[PDB]
Amino acid sequence: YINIIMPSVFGTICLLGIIGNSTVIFAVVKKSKLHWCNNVPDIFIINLSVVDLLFLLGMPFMIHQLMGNGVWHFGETMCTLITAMDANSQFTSTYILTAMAIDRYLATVHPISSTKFRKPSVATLVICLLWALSFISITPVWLYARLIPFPGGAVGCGIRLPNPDTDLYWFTLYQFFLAFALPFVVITAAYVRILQRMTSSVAPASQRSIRLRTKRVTRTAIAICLVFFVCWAPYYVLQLTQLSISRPTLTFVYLYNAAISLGYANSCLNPFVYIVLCETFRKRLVLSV
Amino acid sequence: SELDQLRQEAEQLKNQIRDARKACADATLSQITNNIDPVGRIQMRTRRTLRGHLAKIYAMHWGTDSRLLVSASQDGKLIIWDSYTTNKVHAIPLRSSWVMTCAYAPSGNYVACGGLDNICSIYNLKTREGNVRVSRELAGHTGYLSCCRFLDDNQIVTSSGDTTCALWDIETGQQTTTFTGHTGDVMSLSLAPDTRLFVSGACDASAKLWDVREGMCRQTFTGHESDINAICFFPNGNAFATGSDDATCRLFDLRADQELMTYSHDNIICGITSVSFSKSGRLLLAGYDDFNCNVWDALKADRAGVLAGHDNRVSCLGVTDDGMAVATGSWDSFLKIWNGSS
Amino acid sequence: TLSAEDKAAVERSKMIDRNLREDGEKAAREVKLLLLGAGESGKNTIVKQMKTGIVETHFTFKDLHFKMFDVGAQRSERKKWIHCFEGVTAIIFCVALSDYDLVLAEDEEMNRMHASMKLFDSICNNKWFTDTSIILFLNKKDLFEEKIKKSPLTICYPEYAGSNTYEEAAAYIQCQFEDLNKRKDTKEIYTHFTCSTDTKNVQFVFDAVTDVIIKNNLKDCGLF
Amino acid sequence: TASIAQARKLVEQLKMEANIDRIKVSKAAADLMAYCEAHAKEDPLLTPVPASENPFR
Amino acid sequence: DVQLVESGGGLVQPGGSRKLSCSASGFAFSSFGMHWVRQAPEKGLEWVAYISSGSGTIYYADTVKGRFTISRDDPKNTLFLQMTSLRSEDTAMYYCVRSIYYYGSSPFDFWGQGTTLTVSDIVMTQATSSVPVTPGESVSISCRSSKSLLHSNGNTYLYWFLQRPGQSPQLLIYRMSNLASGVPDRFSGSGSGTAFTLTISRLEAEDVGVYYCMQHLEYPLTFGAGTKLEL
Repeated sequence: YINIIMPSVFGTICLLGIIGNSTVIFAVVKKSKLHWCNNVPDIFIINLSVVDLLFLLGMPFMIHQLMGNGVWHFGETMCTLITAMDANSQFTSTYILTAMAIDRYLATVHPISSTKFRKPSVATLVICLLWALSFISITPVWLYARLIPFPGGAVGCGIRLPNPDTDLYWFTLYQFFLAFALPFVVITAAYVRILQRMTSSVAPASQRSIRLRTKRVTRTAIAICLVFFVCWAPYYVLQLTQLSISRPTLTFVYLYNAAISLGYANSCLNPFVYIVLCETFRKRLVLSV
Repeated sequence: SELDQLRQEAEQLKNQIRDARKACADATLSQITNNIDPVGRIQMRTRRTLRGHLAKIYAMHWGTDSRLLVSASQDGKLIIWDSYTTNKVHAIPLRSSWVMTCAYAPSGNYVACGGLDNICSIYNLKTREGNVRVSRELAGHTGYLSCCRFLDDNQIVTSSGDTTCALWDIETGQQTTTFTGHTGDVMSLSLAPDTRLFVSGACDASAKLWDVREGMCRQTFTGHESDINAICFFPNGNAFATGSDDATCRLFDLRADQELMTYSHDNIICGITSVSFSKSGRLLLAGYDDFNCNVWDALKADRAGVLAGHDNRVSCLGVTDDGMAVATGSWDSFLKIWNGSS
Repeated sequence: TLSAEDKAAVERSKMIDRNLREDGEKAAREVKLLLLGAGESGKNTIVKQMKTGIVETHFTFKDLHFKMFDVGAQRSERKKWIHCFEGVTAIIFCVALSDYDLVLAEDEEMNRMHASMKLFDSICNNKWFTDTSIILFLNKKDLFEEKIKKSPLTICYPEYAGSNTYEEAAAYIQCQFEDLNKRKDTKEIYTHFTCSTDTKNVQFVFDAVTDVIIKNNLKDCGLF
Repeated sequence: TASIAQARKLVEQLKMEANIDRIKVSKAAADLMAYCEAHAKEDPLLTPVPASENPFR
Repeated sequence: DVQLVESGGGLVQPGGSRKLSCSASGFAFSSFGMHWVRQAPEKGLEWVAYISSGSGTIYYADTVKGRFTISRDDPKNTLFLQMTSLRSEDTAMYYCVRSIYYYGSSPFDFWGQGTTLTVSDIVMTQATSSVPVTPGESVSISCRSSKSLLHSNGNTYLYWFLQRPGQSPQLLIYRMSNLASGVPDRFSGSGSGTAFTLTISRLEAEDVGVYYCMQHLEYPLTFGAGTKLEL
């Protein structure tokens, strides 16, 4: 059962997230009037789906060394490339999700003063700048992604740090800060500020429309922050735990592989959060069908 | 006394016309065209998509070369399209963005437009300076401009919401003839192929046939239950079709002076915005509020096909002079070109 | 397989899109307001503080460009051309408070206030303004206070059973108009009390439009 | 005297429309049917042209 | 009125540099593509450079590519041609030519007066150098091209120009059949494939001059030798 449950979990996550991400990409393209014309929200939502699609397309190239026999079959050249490609999609998707929340913060708390620089041309430049920063943030990943000789005739793709006794700390800590901690602080801070400043003093808060407006946004800000936290906290909690752990046990191995799946599930749940919590997007998708 | 007697005579005259129409109603158009075979299913694909309008498109008009067309949208932009390449030939910024109609001159040298600003603006397309400039602003209507059509470079007929139609001399900027008699807002007009007559449909659910030279109303056509929004002459000039808010399209004949056929379906409960005929007149294309454009069989009153490629109300459509293609405009800010394949 | 001149035509078309995009974005950040309201309803007094067929007025207030459209000269059927304003940010509706004991000049039997209430629900419940916030102005507030002492509100509203004071009768009329909202979920009504010497009339429209802009941003960003 | 003046004009207009010659509906229906038949072959929308002759390939 | 005034020409030393300017007035300069065409003394026309509308596309002749630079200033409505390392082969009168490109447009419709510079590929053939003519008589002029000028879009990109003595070239026929604005209807262009004929019914005194046929099917634009009409 163990050899069958784990492959099914990863495969289900990969397929379900590909369907959702391909839907967001197609819908944004088909709703366009002029490319790069008053579609700043649409530029961010289609780049997040491309990176999430990349994070799932490269998933089977990363999990085949976890299920069958734990052996890399693609050689040392692909091991560096696939590990760097997979790690880039994790960092890039988290950065686009962070920037898609700063964009929503600016569109709400500063609706007049942000019209000067919330241009589709500026949005594309920001996203292209995120990819450049993502490549810099994955530089240690591909500099040390080499083959590892395991006991027996089997080898596996992995990370060979020059000083694993001492260099193990900065590799785990810097990924926790840049890819989990800092983005989650900004994403949480942005969405709570939206809920506190989403309506005006003159707005009739006693009216049903204003209360109904805050209720839907509140459950969308909570869902976005919570889904991001739940899908990446266990991965970086076990990541920090291995520093103290010297000889892992079977239960820890099962928990570690479960946490890896949750990280891939983040790219599966991002498209559906936009599909479900946007009534406007949900209605237009049905019209096309 | 005198007023009461006169209004009784009007009722007698109306009954006389109704009896005259009933006398000549020997047969029905449905009975006449029962024997002919149906057109089958009409399938048209989007060959071209014209992008660039950023608001609702309200009107379009083909040029006489069957290649260039002008469309008007409420983004304040008049755009002239090269339909073969989808290239934009011109982009005319409108002084008033609330445009409701646009016209292409048969010579191709001028375009006209106008809306809630009560003005018909004439734009010169062939200037030595290489840009389109305003040549004339036709003022005089006291309501919004609903439709306009060039007869030539010097004459244009406009219909307005002030219940009147006007014939204009473009060179002098004055309306030579004023066409009065509608009791509601006139929403559309169509020119006869010989440009000696034109029909107009108003919100009083009536269509009037006007003589351009004489300047009086020749015939009045009633039968609709709501405001008429669209009107188009039959290619031979002896008939015209209208589209109203009552989800019906009706084909009126000038010489028979009565309605001949109604184009409606039980599923259709939305208003009609635009009507046009194919080159042979066998197809009647109508745009609807339900986001679709229905191609009708004019003779058999059958829905031949549907153009479903828009996410909002199809506000306008037009068929080329050679019949090669049909363009449909919509509130979703897109234009689409349709034709069949062998 | 394009000729040397066909390729040059294509480059011209892309220069037009470079200018459609520039103009389309400039129009997207501007505010379009539809100014509605009846004869002697204070519609023209509001224009006098913010300085053909349709009268378009532009003004700038706190780095925001407003386009207010007055269609009082359009004597045609309103339902025909009203869809041309589908997509305006908000609707400014002017109601005269003092016109509650008066009757229409033409009808001579229909109350002026009832005419506005019928006009309001014809606009508020219109299908093209489903999610268009309405700015409801209750003009002539000072004159209404004087007229309540002489003419009781029971002439206009028989169901009213309340104090003969401004602070209670005006709120009853204010909630009567807001009660006409047949869809209290997809739209809101912003109500303000203006006067002939007020200086907060443009501020209320600026605040109400700002809340509409936030609402539109939430829908586009997917938060709504 | 606006109503009485309008009444005379409306009656006078109806006289002009009532004195026109009207043909039978069968005659008018046949003419519309004949025109469509004569120009049916040169109608690309009714009878789609070969792809070689279609400007919108 | 439409005007094109050239300046910057004059006597220069071999191997030197000179800057030619073309100031445009009376039309939307930024909407028009611009060409430089030169004419050597007692020789035919020679195309120099092309810049498209919006400055996105720039072309040079092979004999000048790398040495000449063409640029435009839309706010000032000025067209520039920067020339360097000028040789004795560059001694010519340089003409400023406007050309706008859309469906049905007439490129090369207006030419400038030209500026004189003095220094101290489809083949278009016009074998007949001169033709003796008399007023009121019909004249036909023949032009040949090494390649077929008929494109797959149906256009035949052949142009006819007339340069009267002392005057700038004027467009007569554009796309091998269409008559340019301001040109009398007596001129008519007929052709097929590589052979083209210009028919001038009821010739007049003004028609006397040299006629050049130019191809616009593809770059580089090449001119014919020219056919001269003399009385």
